[PDB]
Formats: sequence, C-alpha cells, structure tokens
Amino acid sequence: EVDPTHFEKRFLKRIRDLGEGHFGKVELCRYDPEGDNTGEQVAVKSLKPNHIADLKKEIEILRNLYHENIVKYKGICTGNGIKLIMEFLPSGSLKEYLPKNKNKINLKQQLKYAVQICKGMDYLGSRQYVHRDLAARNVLVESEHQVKIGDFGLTKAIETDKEYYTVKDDRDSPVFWYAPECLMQSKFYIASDVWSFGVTLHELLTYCDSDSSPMALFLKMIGPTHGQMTVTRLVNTLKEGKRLPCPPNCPDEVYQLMRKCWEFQPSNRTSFQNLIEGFEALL
Ligand SMILES: Cc1n[nH]c2[nH]c(=O)cc([C@H]3CC[C@H](CC#N)CC3)c12
Repeated sequence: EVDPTHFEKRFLKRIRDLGEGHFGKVELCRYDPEGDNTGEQVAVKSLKPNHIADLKKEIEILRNLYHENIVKYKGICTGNGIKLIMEFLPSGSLKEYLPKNKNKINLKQQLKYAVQICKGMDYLGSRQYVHRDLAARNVLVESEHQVKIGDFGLTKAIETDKEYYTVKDDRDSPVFWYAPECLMQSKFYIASDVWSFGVTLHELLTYCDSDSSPMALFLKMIGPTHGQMTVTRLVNTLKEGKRLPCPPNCPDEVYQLMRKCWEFQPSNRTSFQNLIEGFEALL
C-alpha cells in the first residue's frame, strides 16, 4: 500500500531556495516520480548542515494543525535525518508579495489579511501552542483574498500548569518583533504573540518596505551601530514609552488597535479574538 504523505527522497528534485530559518532551510522542489517534469511543486523544509528533535517536534505540530489560514502539511521525507514537506504557495510571503502588488492590495484588503492572521494565531493559541516568530516573512499569500501562516520553526507547546514557555535557546531571535518580557525575562506568553502580530500588522500596512521595516525604524530611534547592547537599548526605549510610529496613509482607528497590541504588561494587553472584532467593525 502507498502512503500519500510518504515522499521518497530520490523523486524529490530541487528548483530554488525560498527561505532559511536559523537552522532549517526551506527549498522549492518538484516531486516527480514518473520523471518528466510533470510532478507536484512542494515546499521542502530540512536541516542546514543536531536539531532533528526540534524539526521532528515542528513536523508533529504542523501535521495536526487543520485551518484555512495555516499552511497545509503535505508529508515527510525520511539512515536517519528527516525533511518536512509542505504545500507550495507561489505568490510567496508578504515580504515579497506586498512591495510587488501595492496596486491590487488596498487598506480594506490589508485588514482582511490582518483578521486572517489573527484567526490562524487564535486557533494556534487555543491548541496550547506559542509561535515565537510572527512576522511578515512567515505570513504567506495563497491568493489575493487569502493569507496563511507558513512557518512554525520556533513554535513551542505551553507547559503543564503554566501560562508561558520558558525559553532556553534564543541565539537568533527577532528582537524587534518581540515583547519586553521575551527580551527581559526570556519567558514567552500568548500575549507575547499579540505584540508580534502588532509588528506584523505594521509591516503589512507599510507594504513590507525595507527602508521602513521594524528593524530599520527601531535602529533609527535607538541607534544603528551598537551591536551587543542593541537589545538592552531596545528595552530601555520601550521602557520610556516609545513605540513604532503610525504608517503613512494609516487611520488612527487602525493604529490605536495596533497600539493595544503593544501595552507593556501582557496581562492588560488585547487578544486575537478581540482584534478580529476591532478590524471587522472598520470593514
Ligand atoms: C512553506 C511555503 N510554501 N510555499 C511557499 N512559498 C514561499 O515563497 C515561501 C515559503 C516559506 C519559505 C520558508 C520561510 C521561512 C522563514 N522565514 C517562510 C516562507 C513557502
């Protein structure tokens, strides 16, 4: 019998590199058994040359997630060493899509994408998981009307009888998408992911312009060349009460909901289900 989720490594042939996430690297590949370039194009995540247990945990997370605004698990490709086979969204991430499609995508469509991310993140949060990496580069574009969350490499399960995941390894962390308690105390909540959405929402409203990215804007405020002290400087700036400014051609009613995602203490911060009600009211 043939398992459809069991992808043989020999048939799987590469096309291009799509992205790389700390240790795992994601490559576009054509799975073509018959050998005439008629095969299905699939996204193929695998380890950069261990973090096999981390990838195996990521695989088992994604396999059991079923949601419209979350990327589809297609299968696995297994000597040891394992590869995660996902569906291929050709339009790509918001980082690549939004700059190239400013004419098609308007504020009304941007808020629809924003709701769809929250619906994916609320589904994720309700299943006792914490994402730890919500940024525009990880938000994929299925079509002009649909977006999906297309990476779960830093996704971890919230522990037993506790409201946060105690972070151990944090070498390459997106510090400019991270809330103060993640930077300071190194313990990641669901309310932390709301902060990360707030920055993703800013990225979305700015059409993922590199000149006005979160990294670029924070570096303009705190200082461009401080290196090792950058993160402690970044906290001290957020302690004073200095947030990312309102994007150009962004309403205050949108920006105020974005500001509610960046309240200092997580206990008095807005949630995803609350944000859906906020955006839909404007729609
Ligand atoms: C899955 C995935 N399926 N289809 C796609 N098309 C893309 O252009 C990019 C991707 C992904 C490539 C890997 C990055 C990881 C990061 N940071 C997320 C985005 C995918």
